[PDB]
Amino acid sequence: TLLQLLSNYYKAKLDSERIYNEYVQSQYEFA
Amino acid sequence: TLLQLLSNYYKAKLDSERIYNEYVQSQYEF
Amino acid sequence: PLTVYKNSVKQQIDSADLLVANLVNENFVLSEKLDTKATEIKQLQKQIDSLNAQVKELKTQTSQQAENSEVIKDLYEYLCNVRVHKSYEDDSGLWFDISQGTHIMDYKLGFVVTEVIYAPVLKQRSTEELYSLQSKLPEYLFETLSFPLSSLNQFYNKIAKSL
Amino acid sequence: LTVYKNSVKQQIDSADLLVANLVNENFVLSEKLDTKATEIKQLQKQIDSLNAQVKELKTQTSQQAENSEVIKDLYEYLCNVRVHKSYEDDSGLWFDISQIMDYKLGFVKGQAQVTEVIYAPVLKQRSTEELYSLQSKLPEYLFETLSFPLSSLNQFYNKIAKSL
Amino acid sequence: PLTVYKNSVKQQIDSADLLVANLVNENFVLSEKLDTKATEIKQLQKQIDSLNAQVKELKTQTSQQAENSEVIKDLYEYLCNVRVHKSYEDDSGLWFDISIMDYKLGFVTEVIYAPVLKQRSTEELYSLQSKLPEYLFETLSFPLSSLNQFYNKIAKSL
Amino acid sequence: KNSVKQQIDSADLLVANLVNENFVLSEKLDTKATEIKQLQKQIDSLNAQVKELKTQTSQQAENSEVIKDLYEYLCNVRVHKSYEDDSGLWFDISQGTHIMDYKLGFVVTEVIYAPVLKQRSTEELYSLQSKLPEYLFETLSFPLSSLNQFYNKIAKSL
Repeated sequence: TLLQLLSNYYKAKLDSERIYNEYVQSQYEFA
Repeated sequence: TLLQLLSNYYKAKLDSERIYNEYVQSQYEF
Repeated sequence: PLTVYKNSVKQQIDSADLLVANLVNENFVLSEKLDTKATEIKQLQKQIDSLNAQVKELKTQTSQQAENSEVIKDLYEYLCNVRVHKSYEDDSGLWFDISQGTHIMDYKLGFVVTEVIYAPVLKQRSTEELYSLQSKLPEYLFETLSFPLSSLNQFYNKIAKSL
Repeated sequence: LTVYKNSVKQQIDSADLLVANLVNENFVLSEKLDTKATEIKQLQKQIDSLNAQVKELKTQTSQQAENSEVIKDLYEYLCNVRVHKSYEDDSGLWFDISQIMDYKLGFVKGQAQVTEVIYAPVLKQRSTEELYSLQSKLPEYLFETLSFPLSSLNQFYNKIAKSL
Repeated sequence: PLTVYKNSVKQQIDSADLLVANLVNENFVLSEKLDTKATEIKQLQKQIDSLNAQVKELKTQTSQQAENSEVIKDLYEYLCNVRVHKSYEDDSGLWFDISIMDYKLGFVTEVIYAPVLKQRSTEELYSLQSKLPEYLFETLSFPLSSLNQFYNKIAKSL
Repeated sequence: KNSVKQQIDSADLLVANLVNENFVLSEKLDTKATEIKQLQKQIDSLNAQVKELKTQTSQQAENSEVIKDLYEYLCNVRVHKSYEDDSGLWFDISQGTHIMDYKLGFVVTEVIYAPVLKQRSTEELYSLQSKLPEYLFETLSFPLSSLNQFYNKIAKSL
């Protein structure tokens, strides 16, 4: 499923966002 | 088509993510 | 936290590897499919060119045949003083209008063993002619009649002689 | 998290170029495939159109020909005369005739702008017994080649019919 | 500024909905492409079963006819003291070996009889010359009508 | 903010459901396009086999006709049918030269000869009584060994 493979890319993008959110909150805490 | 549609949909979801990340950037700048 | 990061780099590395693979595959197969389509289009053009020649030659021969049809008619008129206008087939029997004489008596003939039918056609005439005609023509040529085919040519002659 | 973010940024840049370009290569094929389908269908419509044309011309010609024969058959029954063929050797066209005495007629064009018909009689296939049957019914002169203005033609025809 | 952002998220959300709508059409089209196959599958199944019966029935009728043929042959041979070994068709004419005096008969209507003694014990070959005439021991030719007549002559002498 | 979030949310939701449906439909459909092929291959096999199964049964049956047709030209005797009424099988027969119909039954072994004249022109029935011993017409019974002998007797008289 090309769409399925494509879905994987979307999932990866989503994870990156989650990581950014993590560092974001941590950065805020540090501030 | 399908491909194009999917891309546009994901790209849009990305723009929102970028905006969100920025909202925080402004805060950091504050 | 370093937990989630590791999971990302790993999803980005597996996702960026699955695409290039599947994508490459689709591209290969896609390319393969395209050449055949091009070949098909090329094959398709030829047929058209053949149909064009054929059509043109069919159009000239039909016209040429018609020319002979008109040419044949013009002869008969100069040589037999008789022209056949048309032909219908109303169920039972075919019919032909006719104009015979020297620059003239219109009529029709029907065919239904065989047998024939002669009917005068004066739908339109200048009375002056209609009397010019009655003086040249035996009274029976103004009424419907019926004879066997064998007698036809004989008929024909009778009318020519009187005109 | 400073260095890690930077590392992530470079990787994202590399992948986007690799997958985007591949995608562009792919979309190009998608747009193109549709175009290919579009031209082929149009080509197909033309072929079907051209086929009808050929079929319809074949019926109208086979239909009109039927009339050619019917009429020929009429004239034979009504005028005791049939026109076999037609040639155009340079100057003049010719028709074979069967009215039984076979002969040919030729047409003169140009000059005083009036048509002249030349009569020659052809007994390509004959049996002497007939050839004398015929000489008894027919003035001697008809057999020899002759030449008259078109006006006189019908007159000719009649003379031959009367004798036969 | 927050003005333009809002406009983006909204344009990104619009096209996405359109994409979903486009996606639905594909599914609505699939379910048909698949049900129309589940009928062609059925026709094939019906046809296959039909073709199977045909093969099975032909196998029984052939195995049944063969048996009958064999039986008939046996019966004849027995109550006929005459057996037909084989059959060849070399170009023109077919031939059958027959069987005691072995011989062959050819058919081209008309017939042909030839003695077959490829192998024999002279003692028999003279036993046989005493019971039968010299002419049989030579090739001959008669119309079919005469055949049964022939047969009888050979039986009577043996 | 809550709207834009419920909107895009629902969008992604439908997407995933739609994508999943596509992954599943496309497999459930490709696995049918293979079963269609197997059925097609089998059919073609059954067609060959059937066609090749019609000639062997027919030629064989036809071949028997050839054998039947031979026997008729050579023995002046034709076997019409065969039944098996419980105990014993039976065969109609017609023997003679351009004729006496009868039946033979088989029940150690033993035989039964009955003469069938269900239908006849009396003129023949007397033509026959002059050629034939009176006894053959009445039902009889002999051991198999005697059969061929029987056969001969009737041929000689006809």
